[PDB]
Amino acid sequence: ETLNPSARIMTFYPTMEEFRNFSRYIAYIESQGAHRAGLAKVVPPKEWKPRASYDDIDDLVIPAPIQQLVTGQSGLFTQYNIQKKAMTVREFRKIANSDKYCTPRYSEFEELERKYWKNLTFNPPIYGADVNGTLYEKHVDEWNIGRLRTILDLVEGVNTPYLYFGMWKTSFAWHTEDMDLYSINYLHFGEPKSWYSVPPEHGKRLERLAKGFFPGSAQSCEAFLRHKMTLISPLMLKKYGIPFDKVTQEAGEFMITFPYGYHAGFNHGFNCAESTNFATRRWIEYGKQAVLCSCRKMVKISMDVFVRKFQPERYKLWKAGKDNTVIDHTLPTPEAAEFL
Ligand SMILES: [Zn+2]
Ligand SMILES: [Zn+2]
Repeated sequence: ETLNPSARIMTFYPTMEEFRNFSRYIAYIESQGAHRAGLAKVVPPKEWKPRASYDDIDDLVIPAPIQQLVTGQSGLFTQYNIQKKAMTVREFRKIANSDKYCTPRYSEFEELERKYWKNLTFNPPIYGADVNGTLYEKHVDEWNIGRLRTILDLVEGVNTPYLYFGMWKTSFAWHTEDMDLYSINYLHFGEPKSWYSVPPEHGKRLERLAKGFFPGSAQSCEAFLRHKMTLISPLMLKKYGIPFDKVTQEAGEFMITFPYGYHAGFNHGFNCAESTNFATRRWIEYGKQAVLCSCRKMVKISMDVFVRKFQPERYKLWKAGKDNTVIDHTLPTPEAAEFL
């Protein structure tokens, strides 16, 4: 409650010594209340690089590029995907940097943000999303998205790294992570990626708003936002009193999403991001209480293993369906104890 009361997006600058232990740093940023915003930025030490050069990836295959068709008006939009045939990074880059798809000329972000919400339904861009793989070198032990060594490893999908090749106007709709997990996003290179976040304590208010605007979608599926098709502009969130914050992620910076932190955003132009999910001991309760997509046959993790290992006291009580536990969104992870 006292740590980060404003629930604003916090930016962190760890030293090389702070940065070497990933799981410890997550506990540290939570003791600082970063989780309250639902999104945090981590700028790594200048000496740190996950790869020496991004020169040898032209022939990397993007198995399923998606053309994003957006329909909507007055801040409310639905994004439909059209899967295209496999393309390489070289071909994707040519299309991203071409006169048809390149970033418009602008001065400040506010102008580019305006151009985004004004033009998101025109000239459908291509998103080189959900590419199985990593751009990290094998010797990189610090913050390796391919091997974070968190408690989520107990599961083995959701623990594997994904690549996202963006172009101007490519977007990610309002959503929380699968099983309401944490996510790590590293911007390898290229143009920025802008982000919007709703604090987890206000997450239910966003759902409430989304249900009112898409009632057909709300009846068919209780967790329709997990379809990742719903785009709601910041001006629409302001109109209906939803608290949110924005941040721009530049190349070489990490973004951390927290359990039940709703986020959306867009790519400024040609770029590449690496993403995976992870957990801490705080996530277990969110996983047990997560409202999952019913209509699609989706990412569902059996919580038994986590409850039997970290909550043995509550395991039989939870298996009977008696655990009436109410999640406190403001509370940091138990691992943060050393920083308090
Ligand atoms: Zn996400
Ligand atoms: Zn569904």
